[PDB]
Amino acid sequence: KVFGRCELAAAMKRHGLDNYRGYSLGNWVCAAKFESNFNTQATNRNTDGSTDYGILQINSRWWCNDGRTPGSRNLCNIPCSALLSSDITASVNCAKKIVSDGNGMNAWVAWRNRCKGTDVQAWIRGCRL
Ligand SMILES: [Cl-]
Ligand SMILES: [Cl-]
Ligand SMILES: [Cl-]
Ligand SMILES: [Cl-]
Ligand code: NA
Ligand code: NA
Ligand code: NA
Ligand code: NA
Ligand code: NA
Ligand code: NA
Ligand code: NA
Ligand code: NA
Repeated sequence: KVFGRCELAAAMKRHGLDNYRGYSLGNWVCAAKFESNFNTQATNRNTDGSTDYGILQINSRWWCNDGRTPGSRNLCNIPCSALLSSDITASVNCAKKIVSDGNGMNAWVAWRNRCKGTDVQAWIRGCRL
């Protein structure tokens, strides 16, 4: 599923991401924008052999099982395929664990490089939430 901007913001809010660990909703929408362009089916292979899945491009190195990432963990206790669903529940729940891991949203390199310190509220501007 490719979400609309305001559509995703609403779903993320419904699932408790809005201000989770102090990160406003706009931060989450911005991260999703640059990670996946709002496409739940987005996948990308990493140089180390791990793969990133879903709207927030969650990495199989630590967070999910895909059966093809040697030496990895599955800390969210989910198949990485679950992160590609039209229903964002598994992505959100796993993202809450990742953002709690100590580096906050810096876990998402793209958030650090493209969202951090910017006017992230623009991402939820106009949305009925
Ligand atoms: Cl957009
Ligand atoms: Cl915001
Ligand atoms: Cl594996
Ligand atoms: Cl933080
Ligand atoms: Na689509
Ligand atoms: Na914070
Ligand atoms: Na993609
Ligand atoms: Na894909
Ligand atoms: Na992989
Ligand atoms: Na994801
Ligand atoms: Na997803
Ligand atoms: Na695994």
